[PDB]
Amino acid sequence: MISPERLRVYRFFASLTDEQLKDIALISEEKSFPTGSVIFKENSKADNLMLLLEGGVELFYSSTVCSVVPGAIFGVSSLIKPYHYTSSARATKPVRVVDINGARLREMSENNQALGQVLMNNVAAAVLARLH
Amino acid sequence: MISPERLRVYRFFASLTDEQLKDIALISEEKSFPTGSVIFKENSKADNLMLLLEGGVELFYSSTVCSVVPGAIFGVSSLIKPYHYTSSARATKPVRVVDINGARLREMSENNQALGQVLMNNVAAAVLARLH
Repeated sequence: MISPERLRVYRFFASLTDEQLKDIALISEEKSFPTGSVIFKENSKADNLMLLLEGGVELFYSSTVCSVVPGAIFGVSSLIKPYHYTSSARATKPVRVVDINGARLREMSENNQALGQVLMNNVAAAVLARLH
Repeated sequence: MISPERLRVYRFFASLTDEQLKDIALISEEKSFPTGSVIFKENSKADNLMLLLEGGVELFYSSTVCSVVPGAIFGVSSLIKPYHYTSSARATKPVRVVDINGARLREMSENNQALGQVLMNNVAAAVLARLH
């Protein structure tokens, strides 16, 4: 699915080495969700990190927490202990995402200090940017 | 200043080992700021990570971005590349903080993979919690 020079245009991925992008692409898949679908649920194991390519996502409690627009990541608890979603996510328009295997990212972060450092930095930057 | 069993009651520090807390205490100092003081400025090198002990802080552009209450951290770009404050901070009431040397945290993060991992996780969790 994921043809990873395309990933570089997005902030979260723009700083990664070529090998790192190929590696992340291998564990990623393009996915679509229809308007109103619940993409993931609060309290579930965070096994998917997503990059929004098209459409709109609301992070909410089943009160809205946050609205996501294309180019931004969500499912960030896939890389933040204790790795359970702190909110649910739903599509507010037809949605396409890059769906990244969070269990794999966690392994790779543990075994590859360099990738672990950049991923955590970038997650932190992404969540910081939600209030800007 | 910082008598570091006291640090454990706060979320950011509660998970650290005893050695890690002693180490962070060594590079920390209790500081006070009066109402209306600008604690740090947008675009400055992020050389101070702060834990709010008492009072109130507004993160703003010179529009408000975020309000901080006791028990929460701010100055998070001290650990997020490229390490420049993304907003200014001002006291909205009389403020006391734990002021942590960000340059030292960065060194320690680089030289001690274990501390680096926990600090980045905890920074990410802290910024995530701002929308909850």
